Amino acid sequence: ASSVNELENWSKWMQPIPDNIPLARISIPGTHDSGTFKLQNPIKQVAGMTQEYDFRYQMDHGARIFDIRGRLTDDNTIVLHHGPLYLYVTLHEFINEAKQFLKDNPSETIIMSLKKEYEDMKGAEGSFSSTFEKNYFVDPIFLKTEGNIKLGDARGKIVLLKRYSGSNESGGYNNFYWPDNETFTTTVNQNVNVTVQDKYKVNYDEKVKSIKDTMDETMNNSEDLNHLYINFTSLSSGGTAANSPYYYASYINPEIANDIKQKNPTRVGWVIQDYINEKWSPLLYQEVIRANKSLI
Amino acid sequence: ASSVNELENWSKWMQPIPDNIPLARISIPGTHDSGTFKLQNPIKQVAGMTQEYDFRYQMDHGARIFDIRGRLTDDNTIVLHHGPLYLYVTLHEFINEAKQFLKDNPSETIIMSLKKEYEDMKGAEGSFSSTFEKNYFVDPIFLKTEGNIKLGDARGKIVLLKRYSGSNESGGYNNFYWPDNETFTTTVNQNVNVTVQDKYKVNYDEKVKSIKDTMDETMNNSEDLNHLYINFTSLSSGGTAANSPYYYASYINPEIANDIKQKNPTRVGWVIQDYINEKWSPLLYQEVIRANKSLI
Repeated sequence: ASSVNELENWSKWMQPIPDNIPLARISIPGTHDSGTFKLQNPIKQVAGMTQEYDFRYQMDHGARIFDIRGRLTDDNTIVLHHGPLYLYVTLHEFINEAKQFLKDNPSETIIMSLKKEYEDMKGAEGSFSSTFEKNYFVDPIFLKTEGNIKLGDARGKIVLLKRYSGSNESGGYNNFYWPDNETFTTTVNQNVNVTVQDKYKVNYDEKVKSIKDTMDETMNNSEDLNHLYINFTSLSSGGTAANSPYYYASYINPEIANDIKQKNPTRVGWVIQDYINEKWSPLLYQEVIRANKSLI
Repeated sequence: ASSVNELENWSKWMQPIPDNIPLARISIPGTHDSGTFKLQNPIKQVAGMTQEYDFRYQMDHGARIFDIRGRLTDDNTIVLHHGPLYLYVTLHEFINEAKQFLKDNPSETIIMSLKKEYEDMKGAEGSFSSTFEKNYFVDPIFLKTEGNIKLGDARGKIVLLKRYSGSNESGGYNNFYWPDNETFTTTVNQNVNVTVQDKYKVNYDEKVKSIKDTMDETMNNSEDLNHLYINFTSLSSGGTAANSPYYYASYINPEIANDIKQKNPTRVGWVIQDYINEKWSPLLYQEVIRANKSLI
């Protein structure tokens, strides 16, 4: 477990990385609106979908960060949504997929971002936060320690990245200030600061520039292990009249993947993208994983 | 006009083809809903568009067939539409672009399919057909002869492919039976039979199969100079909610282009596609043009 060649095994690429390395330092691929794969097929006539394949496909391709959007039902469960629409995927469904993947590849960790996507259904016993933490988070698969989480402690576990308020249970990355459609910097834990580029609805040119600017900042601070960088390459300029996410991703994915490959960086951050598949070249998630050669 | 190498010049690829060859026999690339390029950029937030670039770009990339959809205005002019949507492009605009292209590349011909896209605006002097023929068609740039039109008579002219009824002037291809969302066969003139694959809203798998079936048939009737084959690779399956033409084209264009390249046929027909650009490999229109190597 000490060969850069091991990074080529997309199901176990975190294996060769030293356990003392903070997850924040690792360049990690992620999927934006991860659970939208069941309604993505154009025949479904549903807009806003961002993935063609399921969670296991995403994980087997190298993704370790998942952007989960949930809604509390009146049955005390959390289901996945995209705005007001139910995605026909549940939170338990995602967790089970992550569990199996971790069982098959115990060298890896799964980072789960959880955000309240839609108002709770009327008649729900508790709140979104209380229901999640009490019925889901309590599961031992979820790492309950915090700080600048190290890969060593995360292996075989799901590390929560809170994007919901009202948390009362310790574990993962605390919820932090997340302004809308901006590139911002704030604090996360006592020993972790973060910079996020999440301009999800700006024009194409400003988006590519923003992705590159944030990657530049990431590289210029490559060995600052206490600074977290999250870079969303996903874009949806417009409302719904135009299901533009795929169009933009078809250009952005290859462009950014190529930019990374050409710069041969030592760190690119946590790159969250739309449409993980094998259609474009180079493959963004693969180039992101390869940027970890410096850590081997 | 002696080397197949000349087919590589997208702006003058018809130059090396013998003048006696009927246009129907030539394998010709075309663009579906050609004039939707001004509203295609996602920033315009308009669904259903099919081309990213203007007419000259399309022509400079090898397209010689243009799918023009017009509507008669109260000012007695014909403007381009997509259903009830104004495309901000006029018929005169297209004609002038074709005129300049033909002036710069006199070896080529431009085939203009013209369809009445939306009911006339109340208050118009005459009808769509009468207005078109009186204010546009009378121009000498439009070839006025018929029959199984030969490339020789078409060079330097615009050849009309009527998709509207009521025509009262000679020239180009006569309007013919065009059923909705089907693969059909009929007659244009007493000198030309026609087979058209235009299943614009069928599942993806049936679409690809239909394209290939019609293409195989074309190959099997490669020497039938009296049979015209029009094959639309464009697909928009799904309500307006899911602006999927680009999604489908991103898969279909490369898939069909590869199919042609591997089969190296002697004829593939008039292949009308969505999104002519330089993004995919192989390039469909390019392979369609190269299928004329045996005619040289």
